[PDB]
Amino acid sequence: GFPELKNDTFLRAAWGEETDYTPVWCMRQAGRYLPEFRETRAAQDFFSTCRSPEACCELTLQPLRRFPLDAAIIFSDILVVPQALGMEVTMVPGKGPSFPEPLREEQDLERLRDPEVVASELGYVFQAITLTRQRLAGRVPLIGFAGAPWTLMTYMVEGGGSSTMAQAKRWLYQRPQASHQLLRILTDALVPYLVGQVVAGAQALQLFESHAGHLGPQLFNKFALPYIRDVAKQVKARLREAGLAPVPMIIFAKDGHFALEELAQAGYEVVGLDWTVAPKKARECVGKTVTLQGNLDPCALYASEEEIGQLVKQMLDDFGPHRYIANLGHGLYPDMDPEHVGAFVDAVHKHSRLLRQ
Amino acid sequence: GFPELKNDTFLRAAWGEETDYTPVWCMRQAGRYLPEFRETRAAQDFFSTCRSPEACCELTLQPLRRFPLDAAIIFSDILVVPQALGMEVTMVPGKGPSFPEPLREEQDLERLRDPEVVASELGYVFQAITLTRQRLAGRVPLIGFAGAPWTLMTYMVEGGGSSTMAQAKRWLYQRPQASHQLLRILTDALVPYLVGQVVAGAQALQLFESHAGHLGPQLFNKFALPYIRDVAKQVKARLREAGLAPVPMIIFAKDGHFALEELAQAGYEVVGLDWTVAPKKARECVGKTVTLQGNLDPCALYASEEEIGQLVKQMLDDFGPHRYIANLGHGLYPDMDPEHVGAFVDAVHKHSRLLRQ
Repeated sequence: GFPELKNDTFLRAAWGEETDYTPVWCMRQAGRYLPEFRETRAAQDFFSTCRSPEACCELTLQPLRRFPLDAAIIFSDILVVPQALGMEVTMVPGKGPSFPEPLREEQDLERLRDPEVVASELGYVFQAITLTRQRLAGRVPLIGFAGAPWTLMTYMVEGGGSSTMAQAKRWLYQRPQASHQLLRILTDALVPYLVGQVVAGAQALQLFESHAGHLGPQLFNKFALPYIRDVAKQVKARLREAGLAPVPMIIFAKDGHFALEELAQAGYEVVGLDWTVAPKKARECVGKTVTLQGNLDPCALYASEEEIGQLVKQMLDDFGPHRYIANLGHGLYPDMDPEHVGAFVDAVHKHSRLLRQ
Repeated sequence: GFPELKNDTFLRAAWGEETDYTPVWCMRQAGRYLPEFRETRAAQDFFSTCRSPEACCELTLQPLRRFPLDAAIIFSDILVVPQALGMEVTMVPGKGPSFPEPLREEQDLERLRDPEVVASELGYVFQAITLTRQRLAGRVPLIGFAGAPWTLMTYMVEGGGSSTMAQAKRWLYQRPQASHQLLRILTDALVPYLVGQVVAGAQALQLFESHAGHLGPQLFNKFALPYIRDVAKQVKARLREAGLAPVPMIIFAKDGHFALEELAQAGYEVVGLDWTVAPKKARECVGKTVTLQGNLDPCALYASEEEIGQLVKQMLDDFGPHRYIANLGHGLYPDMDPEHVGAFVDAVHKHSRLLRQ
């Protein structure tokens, strides 16, 4: 019941197919760097914005009116999941996200909802997705998303961001069983949520393991990787059983250089990269099968439009014209210039075509 | 004029020689995890502690009374250099280091001292070094240290820590010339400071590029690597001209997985590693010449003493018995248990001997 997709370059690249140019989108393309985003967000408090389908739809569409991006990503927040699990969150503008009552001991898991009921608590996200898919009218694909189990665990235990994740890693080392219990609750809530996002209209899904870097290989393979593999396996299985077509799935492990090899075998069509991994080395690590996404340093956007063009040209030369979706190595920062974001988008389109003809 | 060194295992490993066991030390071994450190530090404000030779000497010796560490590192702070350069710093316990008036525009470089006069401003550090070298009475080598140019630049421009280094990276992209000017001022101040540390008694030097990870390969090679190479070249040159023996130099680029290959050719005897780089991959990157230092996840110390022993055994199996100095992948955290630090030290000694016999 949705408009037929007109530009599917993003999906074709995600599946590994040859395309006429490299598709490009930007993490946080709906963000504070756009004045219109700030104005729309000023209408209510953060989570009240996430709960209004029209407001999410509007924020999602704003970057598309400025730039010819090849995908839209639904406006929402990864913290909606721990909130639907029963945790109270606050988004204080100066600080960032906060859980005044973080999980600290094993007994604290008792206050969480059964993960099976989370998707019903997240109906507002499904509404925003259906609405935006209708309003996009098939212009480009709509990407749905959620935080990965370990990363969500970090927010729940730390109560917000952290430079070391010492409290959450302390849980991995001192409370391994409780840790697995929590990661499994998170996985069991994420699967039906992600499946519901596709049922509502999402055409691709991205799992954000933004806090992967704090773990080295060993802890990552024990506590992050199994759940990352499970999410993809179970989402595809449920979509099949429901009669729907699976969608391409992207795993983004920020600062996860050490896990690229396992990630390329984790059941995701696309492996997203941060800007610290040289494209050619990433290609060696992942192989010739998966599609890579990324990975320009977001701060490169502070350089002139002309320099941005050169940096993009070099990035595309390293990735090559196959199995690649362009994006930054992390989300856009609040003080970046919309014109520089436009320069980024245009350079990818221009240089990827030159690189094929 | 100093006591002859009794245990030189650390220096022999640093130079790449075979030793009977693997020497081990810990970044922040003089730190808040020790109750005696907190008590000694409570006597005065942070920088007043750094300025008292006896207080620095005492803090340096405290961990050695608890554990048979193979090296001592002088108690000081990397921020003493920008302070001697003319910047006002404050060490507020709740927050951390702070420069209320950070460098933000190019003209702000005019308030800094000529780097040639910095070493005279840092005479108190030379005094603490001479004093501790005397009091150690040759028990183990004394390591001197400083922050690397890029990392010091980050504190000067950001005014403290940051999860993105967006202001400092904005300087790299928008003010490249001013950036090089500042990095060169920092290099020109670090060289005579590090040379003075050895003249005062330091037997090894470690340069802490703690904020390397925010840069990817390209920016790192343009702005961090040249100055890192220059520091080692010029320090060795000045020591030679002065009639002194150069000392082994360690370059520690935290989150610098992408630069290991260049770092191994940067003129340092030892390349320190964070815990995210698997030891075997680090060995492939650096080659068979340089000594590696590291790299246990500091949070591993939250595990039981018995688990710490196994994790250490595995770490040593990966590094192998040659060209290796054991250490954590970053400094000890304030809430770690001194007994677990002892367990770490003992496991390295025990397992490295088993691995040779």
